[PDB]
Amino acid sequence: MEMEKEFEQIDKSGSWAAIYQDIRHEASDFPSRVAKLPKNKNRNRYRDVSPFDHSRIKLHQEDNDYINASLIKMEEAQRSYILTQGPLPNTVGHFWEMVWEQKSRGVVMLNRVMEKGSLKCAQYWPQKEEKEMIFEDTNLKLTLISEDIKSYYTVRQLELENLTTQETREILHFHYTTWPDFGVPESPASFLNFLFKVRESGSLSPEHGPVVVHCSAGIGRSGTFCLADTCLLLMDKRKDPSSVDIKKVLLEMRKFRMGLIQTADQLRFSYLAVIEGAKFIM
Ligand SMILES: CCNC(=O)Oc1ccc(-c2csnn2)cc1
Repeated sequence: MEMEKEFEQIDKSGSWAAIYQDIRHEASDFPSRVAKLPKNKNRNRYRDVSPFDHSRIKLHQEDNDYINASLIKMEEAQRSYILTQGPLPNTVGHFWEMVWEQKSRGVVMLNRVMEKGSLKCAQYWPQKEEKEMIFEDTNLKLTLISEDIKSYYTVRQLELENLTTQETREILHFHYTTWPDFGVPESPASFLNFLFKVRESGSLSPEHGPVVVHCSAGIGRSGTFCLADTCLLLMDKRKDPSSVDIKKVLLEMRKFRMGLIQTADQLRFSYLAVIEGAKFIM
């Protein structure tokens, strides 16, 4: 069923809450035993948001390989994403170890460091060129190269150095700075514009490791970003763009990380984004 007609039918019937609970009921339940070990308590931001064992990213170290991060592998779309929590004071070094080890080109940040008067993630990148950051626990150096501030997003060029080998790489930081503290954006216009700058950059392409995507918990805004990107790519690839079922794509993604899309408004917004996205190429 053409999702735009499906959309108007759910709006006129006011049934977003019912559709969203049906997704919650059908979603996969896999173990997260490593996340719950007592040694990992200060590596989790939220007690109820954990990576599954089967899809978790492992750090390359014998001491403790754990990070709150998941590999979402979309077979038909030929896209992979790493979805992770906003880094904590004691996991900023782990975060950058993961970017290095997975060969990522891009980091996508969908939150502000402070929202609703509380800290949603650590200040994990340098704010000035001449004040670089050293992560002693993982042996990495991070330098700000340039910053481009726009009305709805900021792009940063960063240099990550593995101090063990003196190898360096360029990382691109895509920071969506205008998601409102409550609810979802009135239009998906700027969020859809933001996605195409990340793509534009090469950060989502198969010559690189998977993009790292985060918000505060790494399931709500982060889930909206990957769901919109995958649905748009499938509508390009297939003979019948109307065969793309957003609810079925979301349940496929929930095989790899729990809780993706946190509210009926984020669902409605995700539908809105693809519908309005499919339409702008016409
Ligand atoms: C209000 C919508 N228009 C807008 O602001 O920007 C864009 C940019 C790109 C796409 C796209 C290409 S392939 N799937 N979606 C959609 C919208």
